[PDB]
Amino acid sequence: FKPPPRPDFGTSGRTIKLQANFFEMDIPKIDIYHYELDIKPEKCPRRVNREIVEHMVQHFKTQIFGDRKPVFDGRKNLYTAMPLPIGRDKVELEVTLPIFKVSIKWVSCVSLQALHDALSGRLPSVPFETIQALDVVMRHLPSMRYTPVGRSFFTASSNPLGGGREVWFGFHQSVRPSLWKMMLNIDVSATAFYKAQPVIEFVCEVLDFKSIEKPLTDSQRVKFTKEIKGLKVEITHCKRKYRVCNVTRRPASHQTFPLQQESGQTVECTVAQYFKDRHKLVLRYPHLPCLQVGQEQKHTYLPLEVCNIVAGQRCIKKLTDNQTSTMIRATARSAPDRQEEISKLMRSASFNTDPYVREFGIMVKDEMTDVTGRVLQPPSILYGGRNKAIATPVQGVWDMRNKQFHTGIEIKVWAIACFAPQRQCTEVHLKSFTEQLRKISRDAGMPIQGQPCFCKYAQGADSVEPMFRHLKNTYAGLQLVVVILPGKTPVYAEVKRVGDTVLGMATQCVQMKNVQRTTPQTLSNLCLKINVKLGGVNNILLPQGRPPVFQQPVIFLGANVTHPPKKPSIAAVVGSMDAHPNRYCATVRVQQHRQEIIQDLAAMVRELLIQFYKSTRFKPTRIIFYRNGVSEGQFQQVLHHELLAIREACIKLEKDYQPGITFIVVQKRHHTRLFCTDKNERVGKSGNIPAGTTVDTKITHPTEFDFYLCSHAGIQGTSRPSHYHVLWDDNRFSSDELQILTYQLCHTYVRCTRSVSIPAPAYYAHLVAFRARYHLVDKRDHQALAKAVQVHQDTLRTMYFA
RNA sequence: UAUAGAGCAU
Repeated sequence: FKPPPRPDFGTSGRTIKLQANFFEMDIPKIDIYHYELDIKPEKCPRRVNREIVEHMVQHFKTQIFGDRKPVFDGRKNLYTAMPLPIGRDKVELEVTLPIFKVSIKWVSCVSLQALHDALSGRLPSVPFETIQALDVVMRHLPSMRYTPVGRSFFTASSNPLGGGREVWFGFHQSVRPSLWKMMLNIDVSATAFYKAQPVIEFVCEVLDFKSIEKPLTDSQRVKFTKEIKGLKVEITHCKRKYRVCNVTRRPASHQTFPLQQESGQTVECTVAQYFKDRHKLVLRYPHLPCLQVGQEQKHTYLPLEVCNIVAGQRCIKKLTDNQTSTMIRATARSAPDRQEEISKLMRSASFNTDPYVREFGIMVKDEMTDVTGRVLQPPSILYGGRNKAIATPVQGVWDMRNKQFHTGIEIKVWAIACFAPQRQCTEVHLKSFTEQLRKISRDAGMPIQGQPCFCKYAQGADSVEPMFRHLKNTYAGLQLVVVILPGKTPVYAEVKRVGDTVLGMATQCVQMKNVQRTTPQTLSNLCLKINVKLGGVNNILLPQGRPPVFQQPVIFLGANVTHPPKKPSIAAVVGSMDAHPNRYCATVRVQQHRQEIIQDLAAMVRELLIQFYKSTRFKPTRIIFYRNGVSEGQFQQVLHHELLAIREACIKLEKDYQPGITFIVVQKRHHTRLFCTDKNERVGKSGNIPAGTTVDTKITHPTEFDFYLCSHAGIQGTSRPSHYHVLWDDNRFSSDELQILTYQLCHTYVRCTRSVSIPAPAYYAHLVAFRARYHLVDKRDHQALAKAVQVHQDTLRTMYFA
């Protein structure tokens, strides 16, 4: 269960000069002394812990600390570059700030030399405790100077998004090990916050009011409840922060709570009356509801006009479609621009003048690390038809002009369901849309032979299922049902649910805007999905020139767990069903809320292996498992439970079936940025690195098998190079063969003629989980939730998720 | 239609 070492360094590809947002750290050889803080009371905010620790350092600078500048991680860990005048014995002391008891005890020394030795690769594993200590040193001053959020820092600059939310600009910071060097990783980040403002103004923005002008309808009140629930408020009629648990149904003039009088008897008092008697405040908006704060037992109700949303709360609830576009537009930066913003950050951070960094004798190089990348050459894409045409990706893109599908599918009986009113979508429109899909159809090797046999408009999600039940029975061999949607509507969720999991009909929805104004590229892309949904093969990797792994039966898997913002989490595993590889079967499960480990993985892998054996007649000798987005924190847990589950599936099939397992974690959510050193290598308006750029040196793991591969062309903003970490490899891949293999798999994604940012199986796993969300639509029996996700027997064999 | 892109613990 220990990750394998790096087997070698790749040599394939054209060398390219690069810079990464990794800055070398010169670490002294000293020992760090580690002290544990016990602060009473506990579970104060990390900030107050810092202020408590802050004042303590000056008082006992005379007695305890002196001229040393200790660093504090909040919570309970304090570090010094110099041992404190404290015997191993504990010291209990008192800190008062506008009363806290604090006990200091030595815990350990951190040997920076041991880190030096582990970076040489000599030690088997880098000491995690030394890396933690360095991280606390580097972010001590930023933590005091800004509002920390995860490993990022933010501050006050308006960048509105509407609905009460703002986008804040900050930066990410983390210390990371590489070969022979510790690195500081710095990046610009931007996240959504709630604007600090009176709650009265919050309801306006959440409910679109011009101004506060009576009562809330059930509609308005339940919407405002979702927006504010969980957010923290501060009191103004007295500075006192509460958490909003709920928004009362009754208005402040009629909401009551039990109040104990001078005598022992308790009475019901309205919130409005109480604020008249106890605070001499006549509520200005008595018709608006209250906020229920604190424990349910106390009946703590706060009128809206007395609370502010507390400044600094990071928005985690999902953003509306418009807010998302405004944040994306406002945060996208071209690769060259991002490099400059990082350079500015390093200048203003001025780490080499941070007194805490200098206290510990640390220096940070101000230039980005130079790394040589290798641009891998892309695969050739083999198409079908009489030409047998071979596309060659250029800058991560190709097209399908003068080429047709490898295995095109005759569409002899299909038809159109229009859910947009015919004033919007007219009969002339449908045929004006159908006539051009025909041309792009037959051109592309998938010929829609004739007209749409049935063409009936309608509205209503209840209309969805009956219409479909009508069509499957009456039209023999009805292959495809095209559906037309008028903007966002729950009909979409019902169309997939019915077709995917009920009747088992190939479904293809098209926005109403795209039928009226037709693009050949949009039509062509529309055929990519249609053909696959009907069982076709759009194209295959050029058989020759595939990596040697294809000499023996191999199955490729992609695993993914998507979580809700308690709603259940969704696990998805897809598996290749041929040697191309192009066709994938899907398995999906619902599991506990927010659990990263795929609980039912063993049964899912077993199902996929059986399907592979039925489709090919071969038992895979090798299992290549692409696992999406598990942080390093959970490598050991995820690997332990999921690597054993994979083996369990093979042994459960056949006592002595033991194919080689390669376990690879795939990570887009990191802060590694790569920039071309030479301007001639920039691709596009965004100026990113070329598709195929691979880095496995200089900024990678000191001993383990990991590499960055930017398989895609950067279109908007700065590219995210995908990171791949081999946690297990029975098959002893060379660095070259695994990188090339991973790159070629990024060219087998059927939705577009472009190399995508992750391999098709990992991308399909994301789609299969994503589609299961719409399957779960309602209008919570866990046996019934597993039922709403299980797909029809007709569809499951085919890639319905495309 | 789709890739990419900011983020996604009283």
